[PDB]
Amino acid sequence: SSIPGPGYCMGIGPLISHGRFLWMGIGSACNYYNRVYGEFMRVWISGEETLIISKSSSMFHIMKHNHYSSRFGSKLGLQCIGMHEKGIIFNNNPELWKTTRPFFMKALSGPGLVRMVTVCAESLKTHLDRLEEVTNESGYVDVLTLLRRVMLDTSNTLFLRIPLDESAIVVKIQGYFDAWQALLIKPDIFFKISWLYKKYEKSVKDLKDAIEVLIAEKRRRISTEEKLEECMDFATELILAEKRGDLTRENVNQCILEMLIAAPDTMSVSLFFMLFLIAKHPNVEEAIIKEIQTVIGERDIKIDDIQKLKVMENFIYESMRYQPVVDLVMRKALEDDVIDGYPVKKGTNIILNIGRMHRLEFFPKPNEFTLENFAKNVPYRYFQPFGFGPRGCAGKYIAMVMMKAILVTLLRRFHVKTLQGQCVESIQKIHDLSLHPDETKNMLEMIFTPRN
Ligand code: HEM
Ligand SMILES: C[C@]12CCC(=O)C=C1CC[C@@H]1[C@@H]2CC[C@]2(C)C(=O)CC[C@@H]12
Repeated sequence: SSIPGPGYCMGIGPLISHGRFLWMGIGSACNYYNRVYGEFMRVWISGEETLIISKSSSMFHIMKHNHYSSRFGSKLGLQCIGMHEKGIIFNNNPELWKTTRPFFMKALSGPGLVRMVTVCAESLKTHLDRLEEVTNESGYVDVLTLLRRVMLDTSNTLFLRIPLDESAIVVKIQGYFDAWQALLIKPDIFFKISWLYKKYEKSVKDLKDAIEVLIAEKRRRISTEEKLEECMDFATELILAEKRGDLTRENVNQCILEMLIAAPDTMSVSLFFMLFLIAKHPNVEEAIIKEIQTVIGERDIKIDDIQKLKVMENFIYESMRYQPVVDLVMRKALEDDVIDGYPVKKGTNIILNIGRMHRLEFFPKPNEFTLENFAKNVPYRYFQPFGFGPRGCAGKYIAMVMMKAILVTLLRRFHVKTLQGQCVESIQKIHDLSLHPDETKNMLEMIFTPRN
């Protein structure tokens, strides 16, 4: 088969598509192009031919194989934010990615994943006793900020554990994400004219500088430590590899940065959407509270509990299915291949539109929010909210643990009301790199009223 998608009008086809991405935002552009042309189609971002694909088979093929274990984006943009061949998230150097990832993978599983369940709970508790920091005169909680703060505190105390300005760093993290999102697929042209990106350049510097203070402190503590054997966090593992020959300081410093931002960027917005769903679906809220009573009572949440929380698990999966945050995944072809029908040369970019695929493929009632969609054990080849394979989400296991931990410990204690008729559907969303609330609008607050 030849490849569907708009005409290559001898060099105008690329400019409209890229412009459309820049104009619409990556997510809505992908959805537009999949709705117009096929669920497997071609488009251009800068030069590079870039496939936008929603077919479950292609998704599976692509994520399954090692020769798609790269992403893509502006080299000038990635350099600007420090992800060019440095971290893991947008580190597209295969060998350098290959050696860095294992650090992330160790820290996000085994004993750290077990520690996480109580670290996550204790963090939320402490922030729920300080609700004055987040609540209005009219009782409106800034949930986004609350969640971002506990997610940061959580990440810090598990992976780095240096004291920090929670409030300031959360703002800086948002600044960094905005920049990352802004520059990821900007054309080279953009980067010449400098009163168009210094804005972003400074947001990056602010976060990078703030984190350099913390890693500096962390460096001192490691050098003057007695029991080096006993207390081995992520940041330390990295720093010790730098002290062997294995890693660059620059690379370490980005990995630490990338681990701290991860949860605040994605969990906060995911749980935000999950709370608006619980607010407007009392049928499900009871099922969850019932389950929590059966399973936990008023014992502290414990690792053994999380497997048992089956209803909440389905709620999480359906929330992510129905109203995602990470609705699309950027990959790159490292070797030539035939993919379903069509041929894909190496260097071809790929945007897997997993958000669309979860409304087209396996599910009984795809366009409404119901736990009926997860009544029958869903095969992992029809529902990848995290991705899988050699470059799937490194947080995928611990993320589910963390989301259960915070939902339990919040709902345990509080009923959650949304303002007005507001719901996930009526919230106005930006749909660019991720899918998140447009925070220049308002009515995004909630009300926490107790229980018993
Ligand atoms: C609701 C929460 C989350 C969702 C939905 C999510 C989703 C994803 C997805 C779809 C990817 C792309 C994987 C692929 O290309 O196949 C990804 C990558 C990644 N996620 Fe997450 N994630 C979440 C939370 C987290 C957390 C909490 C962490 C770390 C603490 C994390 C760390 C990462 C990293 C490091 C990668 C890059 C892996 C690589 O490129 O090698 N994620 N995530
Ligand atoms: C989950 C994630 C990482 C941790 C973080 O801090 C923020 C995000 C949101 C954007 C995700 C990204 C991982 C890679 C993703 C899936 C892509 O290939 C396109 C969008 C992007």
